[PDB]
Amino acid sequence: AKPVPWVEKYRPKCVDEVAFQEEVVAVLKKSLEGADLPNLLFYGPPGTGKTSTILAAARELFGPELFRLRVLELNASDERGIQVVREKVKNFAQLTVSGSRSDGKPCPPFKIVILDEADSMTSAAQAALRRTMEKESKTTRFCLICNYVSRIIEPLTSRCSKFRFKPLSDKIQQQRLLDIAKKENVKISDEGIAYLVKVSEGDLRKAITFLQSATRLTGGKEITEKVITDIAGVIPAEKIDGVFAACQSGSFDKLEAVVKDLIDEGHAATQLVNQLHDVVVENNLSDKQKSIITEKLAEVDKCLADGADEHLQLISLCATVMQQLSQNC
Amino acid sequence: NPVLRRPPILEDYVHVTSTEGVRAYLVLRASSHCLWVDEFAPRHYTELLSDDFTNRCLLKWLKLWDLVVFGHERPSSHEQVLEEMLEAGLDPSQRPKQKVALLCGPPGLGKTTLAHVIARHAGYSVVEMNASDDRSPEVFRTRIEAATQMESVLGAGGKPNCLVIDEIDGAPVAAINVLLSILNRKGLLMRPIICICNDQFAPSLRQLKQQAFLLHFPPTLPSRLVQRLQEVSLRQGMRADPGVLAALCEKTDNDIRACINTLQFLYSRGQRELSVRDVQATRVGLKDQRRGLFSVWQEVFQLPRASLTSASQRFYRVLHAAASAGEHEKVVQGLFDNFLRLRLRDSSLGAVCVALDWLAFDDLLAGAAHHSQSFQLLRYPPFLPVAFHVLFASSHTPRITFPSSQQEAQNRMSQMRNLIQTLVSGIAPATRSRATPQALLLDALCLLLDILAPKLRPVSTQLYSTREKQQLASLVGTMLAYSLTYRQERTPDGQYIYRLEPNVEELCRFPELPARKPLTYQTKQLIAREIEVEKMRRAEASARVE
Amino acid sequence: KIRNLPWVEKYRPQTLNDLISHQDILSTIQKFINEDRLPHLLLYGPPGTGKTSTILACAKQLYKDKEFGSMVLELNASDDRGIDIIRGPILSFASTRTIFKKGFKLVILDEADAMTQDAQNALRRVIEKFTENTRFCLICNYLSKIIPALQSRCTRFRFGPLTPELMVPRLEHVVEEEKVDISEDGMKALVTLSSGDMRRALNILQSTNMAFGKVTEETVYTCTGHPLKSDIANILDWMLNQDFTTAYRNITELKTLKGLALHDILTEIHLFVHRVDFPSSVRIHLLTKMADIEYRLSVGTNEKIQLSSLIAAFQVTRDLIVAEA
Amino acid sequence: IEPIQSRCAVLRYTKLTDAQILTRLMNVIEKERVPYTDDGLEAIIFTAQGDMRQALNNLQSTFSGFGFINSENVFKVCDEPHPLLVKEMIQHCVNANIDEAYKILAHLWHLGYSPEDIIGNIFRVCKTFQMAEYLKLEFIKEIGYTHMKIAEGVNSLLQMAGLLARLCQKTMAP
Amino acid sequence: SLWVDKYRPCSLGRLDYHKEQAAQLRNLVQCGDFPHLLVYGPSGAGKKTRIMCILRELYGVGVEKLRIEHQTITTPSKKKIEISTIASNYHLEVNPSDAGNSDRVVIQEMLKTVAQSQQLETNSQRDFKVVLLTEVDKLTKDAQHALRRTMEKYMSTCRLILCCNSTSKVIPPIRSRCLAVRVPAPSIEDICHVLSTVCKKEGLNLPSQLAHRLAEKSCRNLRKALLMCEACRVQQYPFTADQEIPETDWEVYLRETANAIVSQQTPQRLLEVRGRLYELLTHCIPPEIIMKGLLSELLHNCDGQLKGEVAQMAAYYEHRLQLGSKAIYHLEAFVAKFMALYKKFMED
DNA sequence: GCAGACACTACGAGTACATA
Ligand SMILES: Nc1ncnc2c1ncn2[C@@H]1O[C@H](COP(=O)(O)OP(=O)(O)OP(O)(O)=S)[C@@H](O)[C@H]1O
Ligand SMILES: Nc1ncnc2c1ncn2[C@@H]1O[C@H](COP(=O)(O)OP(=O)(O)OP(O)(O)=S)[C@@H](O)[C@H]1O
Ligand SMILES: Nc1ncnc2c1ncn2[C@@H]1O[C@H](COP(=O)(O)OP(=O)(O)OP(O)(O)=S)[C@@H](O)[C@H]1O
Ligand SMILES: Nc1ncnc2c1ncn2[C@@H]1O[C@H](COP(=O)(O)OP(=O)(O)O)[C@@H](O)[C@H]1O
Ligand SMILES: [Mg+2]
Ligand SMILES: [Mg+2]
Ligand SMILES: [Mg+2]
Repeated sequence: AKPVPWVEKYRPKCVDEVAFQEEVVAVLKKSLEGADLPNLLFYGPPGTGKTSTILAAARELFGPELFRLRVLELNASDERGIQVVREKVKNFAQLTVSGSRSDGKPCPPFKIVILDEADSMTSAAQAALRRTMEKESKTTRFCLICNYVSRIIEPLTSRCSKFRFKPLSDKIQQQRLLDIAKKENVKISDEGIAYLVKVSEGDLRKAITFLQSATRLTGGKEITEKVITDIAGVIPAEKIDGVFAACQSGSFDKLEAVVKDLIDEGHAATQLVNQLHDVVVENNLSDKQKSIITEKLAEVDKCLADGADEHLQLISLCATVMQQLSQNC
Repeated sequence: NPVLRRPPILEDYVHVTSTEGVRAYLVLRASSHCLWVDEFAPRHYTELLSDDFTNRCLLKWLKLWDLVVFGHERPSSHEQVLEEMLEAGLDPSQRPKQKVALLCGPPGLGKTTLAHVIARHAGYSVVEMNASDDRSPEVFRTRIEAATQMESVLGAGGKPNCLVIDEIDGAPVAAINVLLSILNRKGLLMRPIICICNDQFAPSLRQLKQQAFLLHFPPTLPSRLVQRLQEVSLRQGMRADPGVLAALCEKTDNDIRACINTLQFLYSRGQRELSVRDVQATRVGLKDQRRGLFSVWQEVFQLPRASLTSASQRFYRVLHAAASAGEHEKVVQGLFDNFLRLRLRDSSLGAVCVALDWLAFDDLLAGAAHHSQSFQLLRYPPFLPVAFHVLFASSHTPRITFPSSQQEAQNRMSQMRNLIQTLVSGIAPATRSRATPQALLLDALCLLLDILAPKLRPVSTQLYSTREKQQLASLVGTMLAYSLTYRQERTPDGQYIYRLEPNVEELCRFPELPARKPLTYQTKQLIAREIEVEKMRRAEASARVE
Repeated sequence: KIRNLPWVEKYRPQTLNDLISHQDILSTIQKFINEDRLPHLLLYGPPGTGKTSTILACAKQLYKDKEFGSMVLELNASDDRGIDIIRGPILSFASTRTIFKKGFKLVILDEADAMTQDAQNALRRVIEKFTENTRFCLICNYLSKIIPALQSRCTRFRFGPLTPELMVPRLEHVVEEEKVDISEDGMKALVTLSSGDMRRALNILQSTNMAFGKVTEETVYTCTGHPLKSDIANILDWMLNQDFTTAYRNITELKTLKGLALHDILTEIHLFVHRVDFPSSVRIHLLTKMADIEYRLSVGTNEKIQLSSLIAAFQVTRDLIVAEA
Repeated sequence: IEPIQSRCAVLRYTKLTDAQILTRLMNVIEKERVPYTDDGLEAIIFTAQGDMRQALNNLQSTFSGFGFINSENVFKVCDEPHPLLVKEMIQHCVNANIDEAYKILAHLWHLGYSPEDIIGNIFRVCKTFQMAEYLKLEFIKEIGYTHMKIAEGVNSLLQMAGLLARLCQKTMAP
Repeated sequence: SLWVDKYRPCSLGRLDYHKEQAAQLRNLVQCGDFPHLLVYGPSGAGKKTRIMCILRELYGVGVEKLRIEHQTITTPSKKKIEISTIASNYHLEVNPSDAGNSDRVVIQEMLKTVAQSQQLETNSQRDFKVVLLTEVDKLTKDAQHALRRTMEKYMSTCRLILCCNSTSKVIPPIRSRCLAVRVPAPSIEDICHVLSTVCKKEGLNLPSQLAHRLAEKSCRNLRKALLMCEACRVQQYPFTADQEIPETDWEVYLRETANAIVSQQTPQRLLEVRGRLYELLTHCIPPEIIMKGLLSELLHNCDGQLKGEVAQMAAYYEHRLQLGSKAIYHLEAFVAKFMALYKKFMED
């Protein structure tokens, strides 16, 4: 009886437990009924449930005894070169479809090849999947899982039926989090769950991780908004007001002081970019100032995505918004 | 005007409103059996077409072997070193100190012809070893040991064997090591060896250059080559002006074989008088020259002297020459290491900034082509030397040196990484986990060296105080915690010095910084002796506990 | 009998008459077959246009089922096609006779752009010397990845994108064979979202028929997740006609309600920009900014900030367009 | 290599002209009794681009598919050469005419050419274009910057339009 | 041992600062179903100390019995690459950035063999093992993409604690799979309290002025503050208030490099500064820290209307340095751009 | 009948380069 984290304890074991992805859930339930399953391409933001949906669909199609004979999962944690596609994928695709479910449930007459994280697969290795998917489509199906669909070549995009996984809405995510908190015998306030579904930004794995960590930190009493705010790394609004006051002052020394205070406090630069953008798009600045401040925010977010230094990007963004705030003064 | 104040009547429109609230409307809707190079090939010494200094130097070098080969006492700048090598005497085993004559130069000059003619002139028998042989080190050793370590079958009156090794630049490094092993074996070498290469700066011939009689071939004199081509055309019954032959000589880049082959194709027997336009045509006689690095750097950094004055012709010439040079990374390193030492007229540093932008563009192209396996991004970095030519064109005479900063930086970085990995390997794993090597280098190295050097007076241990002994014990403990110790070093000046066994001073210290007071010899010797007796008493304490 | 197949493979043009678009090219290849003067073919074009199906129908028309295994040597990117394969199996297939029935043989090199340049240079004299014995068909999506020697040795046919007027009867055939209830706007949505791709037309048709049971405009744009053109017109109107805050609120509410992605919004706004009679400098600025925003979405970025930058790129040019007058 | 080229008489062949291909095409036509017109043979020459193999292949394809050689039968199976429109696209990009350049780009896009082929033809035209040297260098740098994005995975009509807009800006930013 | 290692706390109840976070981390790992952890913050804040305190809370005192394990990993190019791991009977510490660009092979092969095997003893040890990945911000994106499925498949028998400085270099698939634990730098009062308790445990007296100057000069790095305090006690045993503090050599070398930049704006001075930057890069100083030190020194010599453009140029060229592979090109480009801007500002 | 020698192919290892 070992404890398990809630992202694996409450993983969807069937298609009916998958939330908010209604079109692909309807397609997979029709494939459970016996319809013709095509080749699938799942893409979207992280934590939306691309892996759990296809794993639940495969374990409902084949069951426990035929999951090892009909499902081949290849991801970025194992080597996927051109020779792995030429040998391991192609010889699996040429195997016979045999074996029946012992519980009396119907079994589809194909295998499923799950190529999770197809962004990391090279363009040469993706080119060898084309006639493998076309010729062996009578006996196997291919599901490509990725986050950026531009990192998969256009023949494989055309060969697969694309399904985009949307970020989960606040109603569905709040309902799932309240169901998980109900099944775990913990209590969370309405403001706490509202701030949780605002913080998680459609990432249900992040929401479940934050809920489990707030349950462990709280210990079993009421989960308020303060524990959620402290556990999410949300920068307080006084720091944002001090940043904008240092920008309105027009001095670079106070700008360096507030940037060094935010860096030394360990606040992530992506969270600061999000909060500065939220203040900027919801104030009484002019349209031109808001325009170039938001464009600088997009440039800073792009540079942070490429692993640039947080201090230099934040001081460049602060210099730009300081110039914009002191230009009209 | 794309913007209409009034809305359109028939076409579809999309409204545009500014911040002040005024609407704007946009529209939504055996003469015939042999080659001429073989027919006119030189068979005597008097008809050679090379530089006379190189022929005389090779003949004098081969005549220095007559003491040990023929058993007769009597045989019958770059020039100053070769004249000194011919008059520096002989080794005590009555042989020249340079036992290999190395011939280098561009093709079509007559290096093989000079080697064979000079070998047959001095009474030797030419043993030819070329690139069509196996060139494996076992076959290389067997061939050289057959050619050089035995006498002749004919006995008295038999010709000695002079080993001529053509195309030594393409030989593997192990074959050169075999050649150097049979060169410096003290199985003693008694016969001369001649090596011919096209590129003296090959990586496999680095140790061969320091031991050989280096004879660099200059390009052939155009007057002598024009006279020889005139004699060849007169022998074949063909008429040609000196001007058209000089045009052919400057077209073929002073290549004897290419000029004679071009004349053999162009003459035939349909016509006799060769025309200037046939040589000036690019259909016959033009070959792709492999340009050197320094010629490319000169062509880039210096404008041609005064048609050819158009900028597009210089653009295409610089692009094609930099493409035809090869070794693109060396060209980029030379451009990076030579463009700041010029007499730059751009005092605003904009040309330097856009040249560095071009260098970063080349670096990003190399990274993207080596990341996404998309090597069609490598057709753009050929335009980096022509960008440097456009930006830094001058009529002066720049001094171009070889690029060495990036390779020395990489070598020093590898040495410092090896020194860091040697330093962290001695630390205990309990204290290795508490800090990364990067944080230990940035934070805990210079301050650690400030800890390890206290203000210690040159006084013996029996006259120390309680605080001095406690500080010394703490110093020895902190030195033993990081597995550091002092050992003696031998100096050519005759004094002994103590130094750290991992030399972590060069990890910390910098050249332009002010000097700090170091620890003396007596204090460092006392510290080393205290470390040794602390190790002894630590072993004794470990024996006492267990 | 019924088979569990995707509709891109269940409905494949096994004969040359079942293909829809390239009538001149297919007529010329049919007259090549009927006269027995088939040359070395080079079929190139965008994906999903019918290059593999054409040569498979030609191979089934030329050769019978009792001689197909010894007459056609089909190699693709899933097989090893190195220079030892060109010197080995391909050269031995090209240089030998047949076994059962006398005739010319066929070597189909599908996805020939993925071959190395050494193999393509070794392929030249195999094609040229054995023209009377065998024929070579090269299929690629990129003509720049095939060397000009092989482009000279093979006559080239461009299998261009399928026009939406010609994709309608094949989609209607698939619909009447699969018993699909589809309206007119569903067909228009299929042929609009396909963009000259028959594969993804059948993929969107099958996914929409399984997801909803009927194929209309709303079901296609819901299953695919593509924004409606009215949504793009509303986004352009909000971006060009009001201030930053109200446009941000309206576009954010539309993206939250409809579940839109910024890539397709950027694509449709880019298509809308060239239709709007912008000034030249405004058009250049909008194209550069939209290309920058499209490039920024290929990494781990925040889509809300890029949406704000998309609004910003038009909020900058509002005053320039109005002051142009 | 240079030592092999020194050992041989290096002969350099140039591209065949229109009349030189036309004489051999007339010989093949008179051997094969092919009916033809003058503009059809001019279209065959235009599609040949100095290649006799492509001229013979296009002539045989047009004769087998249609039985007559006029311009419409040649251009129904063969195609116009790619850089002959990329040249005026680059010419419109030099004069900062973004509308005509996008018209040529969209015409090349609707014919099914991949962005890699289009940017390869763009670089091929810009390598030997007749303009300023510094403008050509920054054009080539912008082409390489866009080609890195195309090879990275993002390759749409918006990226090519942004490349054309950047090439038009490089003129207006001295 | 030095003062950085002699008085490091062992458990979560003995931490001098972030005591509320210490109690929260104690309550987090009590049940055993805690998720993967992302301990992030500035360097010297105390992240590794809290990670070892979490390991002390989970297992017994046997996590302090560390040993060096040498692993030989085979590249796809069949080149043997040597890496070193610190391991105990309960956990493992891996730094995959020591293998360089082949860290993806380390993640795919070394971590998967650890995760695929359960523990030998299940009574003295717990039901799961902990893998410490240090400096995951220095990992390439390929290694982070290889990391993500191992973090989900074997998270009931193997837990991961990832340590980094900036979470911007961590990809959002990895950041979605783990709980982010923020460890801020200690304040001036916290560093003064730590240094005062260290000096009281050493039998010494530390003034408040000297402790405040040591806290201010360390830039809120407690490791560097403790090293500077021990260096000040080897240099001078009476702790004076105005006692000089020793400095690191690369920092003053960076300051003299920036002074050489602002002294003259010529291509010859640019060549000399390139030589100085080569000397900085050969000593294994990271180029982003070189950019940060340059911007920290160049903005002291700039006027008030020039600092924003220099900061934006420094950020732009540091981003281009992160995109590129040769740091000296982008460093010399930033220095040349600053020289051009400074000459234009001085001449006008 | 069993030990030594001969060449045989498969396999391990090192290196270059990939554009127009
Ligand atoms: N739609 C969903 N319904 C129910 N649980 C979900 C859903 N999405 C995520 N979860 C939970 O979060 C965990 C993560 O789901 P995943 O399938 O790994 O998401 P993902 O799409 O794979 O993210 P990436 O792109 O692989 S990083 C699951 O194991 C569930 O516990
Ligand atoms: N004086 C001469 N008159 C006419 N032909 C000559 C004369 N000297 C040499 N040649 C010919 O020019 C060529 C010289 O090339 P070789 O000496 O054989 O080789 P090489 O000059 O060392 O150049 P490489 O590097 O081997 S290509 C040969 O074909 C000779 O026959
Ligand atoms: N012209 C067409 N007529 C009818 N169906 C077509 C046509 N083109 C494609 N299809 C359908 O799309 C499927 C795939 O067509 P393919 O021949 O594989 O396209 P393709 O031209 O080979 O694309 P690539 O380059 O190989 S990815 C076929 O099985 C048909 O169902
Ligand atoms: N609570 C604490 N009390 C006393 N000293 C501490 C405390 N936390 C950290 N330190 C000291 O500060 C230094 C921080 O280094 P480390 O723990 O490796 O954190 P990081 O990984 O952030 O550098 C350690 O050497 C440790 O001795
Ligand atoms: Mg996944
Ligand atoms: Mg020779
Ligand atoms: Mg195909």
